Amino acid sequence: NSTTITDKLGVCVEYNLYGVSGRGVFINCTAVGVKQQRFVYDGFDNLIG
Amino acid sequence: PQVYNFNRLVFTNCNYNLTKLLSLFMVNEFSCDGISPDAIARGCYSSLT
Amino acid sequence: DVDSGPPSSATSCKEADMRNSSSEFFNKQWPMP
Amino acid sequence: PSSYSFISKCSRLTGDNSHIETPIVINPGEYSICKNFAPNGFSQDGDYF
Amino acid sequence: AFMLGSSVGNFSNGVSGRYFNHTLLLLPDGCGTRLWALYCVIEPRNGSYCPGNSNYNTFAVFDTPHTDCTSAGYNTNATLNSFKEYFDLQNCSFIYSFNITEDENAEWFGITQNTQGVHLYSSRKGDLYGSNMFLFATLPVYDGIKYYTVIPRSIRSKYSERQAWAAFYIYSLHKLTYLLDFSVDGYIRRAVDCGHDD
Amino acid sequence: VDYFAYPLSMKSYMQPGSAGVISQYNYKQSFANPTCRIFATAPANLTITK
Ligand SMILES: *[C@@H]1O[C@H](CO)[C@@H](O[C@@H]2O[C@H](CO)[C@@H](O)[C@H](O)[C@H]2NC(C)=O)[C@H](O)[C@H]1NC(C)=O
Ligand SMILES: *[C@@H]1O[C@H](CO)[C@@H](O[C@@H]2O[C@H](CO)[C@@H](O)[C@H](O)[C@H]2NC(C)=O)[C@H](O)[C@H]1NC(C)=O
Ligand SMILES: *[C@@H]1O[C@H](CO)[C@@H](O)[C@H](O)[C@H]1NC(C)=O
Ligand SMILES: *[C@@H]1O[C@H](CO)[C@@H](O)[C@H](O)[C@H]1NC(C)=O
Repeated sequence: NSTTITDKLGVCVEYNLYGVSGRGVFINCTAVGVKQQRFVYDGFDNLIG
Repeated sequence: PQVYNFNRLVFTNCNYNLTKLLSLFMVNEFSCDGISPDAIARGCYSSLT
Repeated sequence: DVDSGPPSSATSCKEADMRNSSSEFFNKQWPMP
Repeated sequence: PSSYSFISKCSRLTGDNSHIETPIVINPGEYSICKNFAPNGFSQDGDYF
Repeated sequence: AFMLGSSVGNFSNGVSGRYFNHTLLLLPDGCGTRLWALYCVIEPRNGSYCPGNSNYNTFAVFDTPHTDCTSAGYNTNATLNSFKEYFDLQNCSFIYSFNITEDENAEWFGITQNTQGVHLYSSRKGDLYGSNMFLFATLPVYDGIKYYTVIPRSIRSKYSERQAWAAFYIYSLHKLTYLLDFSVDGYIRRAVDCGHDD
Repeated sequence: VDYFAYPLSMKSYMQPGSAGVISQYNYKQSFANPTCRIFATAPANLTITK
């Protein structure tokens, strides 16, 4: 059942989001990047969005 | 087919039941490079060829 | 194999259908590098 | 299948009288130009086409 | 309109440009509202002025604007039927179809091939009012695509319906290192070709 | 020493990283100490039975 982040913002959680696996903190932000691509990375290929 | 006329399968955006497929065949040799069979059985992928 | 539909029942082709031309007809160079 | 088959030679004959013989080899993950001759497996061992 | 294959040679009379095996066809259709992806075996019909006949110069695709692109309905097999007038579609591996919206914008189309098949990119996807190409189709084409041929389109415009048509350019892709500049909204509007100059 | 009866045709199912039922439910080799796998055949005329 643990499938949403609405009321768990700010806490360290693990994630499996369409197969990408990791842990980190989720914070509501202004939409950047391309929404179609579903992920925003950085220059070192770390997920930051 | 034969070896020079191999058939290629590419899997994207789907779920597999590797064990149902693993139990149908009788393995004799394997040699992985950069991954292991258990990691193939427990992971998520952009594509599978 | 998959079905491509019904074949073409036209016996003859349209005979060059804007006739062939490989010459100074086509030199309208509008470069877009 | 009827048997196991593979290509044992693939070569181009050039020169004035096709007197020189150079091999044509595949790249990794690719098909051989020679597969078009007997694409379902060779019938006899030694089938010099 | 394109014709991508692996083996090429002369026709019967001797004109070049014949594909002998499974051939990829990218034929836009529906008066610029549909894209056809066909991976078929292509057979020269023996009829007059067709690729099998002796009196054959060149093949082409077309459509009759007042019957095909009429207001009442848009025929979606016009260019494909005009194609079949020249060739027979046998042993078709797959036939895909992609919808296209009608406009007069400037778009980009790219095509590559790797181990995972044939990849099609278009600016219409993702960035319609820009110029960045996003992958929209992957085709199970695993044979080499050694050759390609631009298929001459010809709108059957009569004297009252004659219209001007834009030219297109085809740039080869090379194995090069670049430097890109992503905007805040993720799109690329500036780059540097590292081998061009000092 | 861990020893048991095992068929030779199945000895790829006890390799490091294998994905079958042997490593899941029968025997997984540990690598905390220096270790070694051996697959052998016992001649039938000795005290060992089948
Ligand atoms: C994954 O594969 C296993 C093996 O096929 C499935 O388990 C069997 O499913 C069938 C369904 O008709 C049952 O009749 C059997 O009793 C199950 N047991 C076995 C070991 O054969 C399992 O359902 C598959 N899982 C999914 C969800 O795909
Ligand atoms: C227009 O072309 C499409 C694709 O060639 C035809 O659609 C196929 O027709 C066959 C035969 O009826 C069917 O078995 C397939 O299921 C159809 N689907 C596709 C996309 O493969 C269509 O019939 C043609 N229509 C006309 C006007 O002839
Ligand atoms: C490809 O076409 C050529 C000539 O049409 C034919 O000789 C060859 O067998 C074909 N390849 C196949 C059927 O794999
Ligand atoms: C291909 O088409 C022919 C008809 O031209 C048919 O006889 C044959 O079974 C089909 N299949 C293949 C791949 O040969």
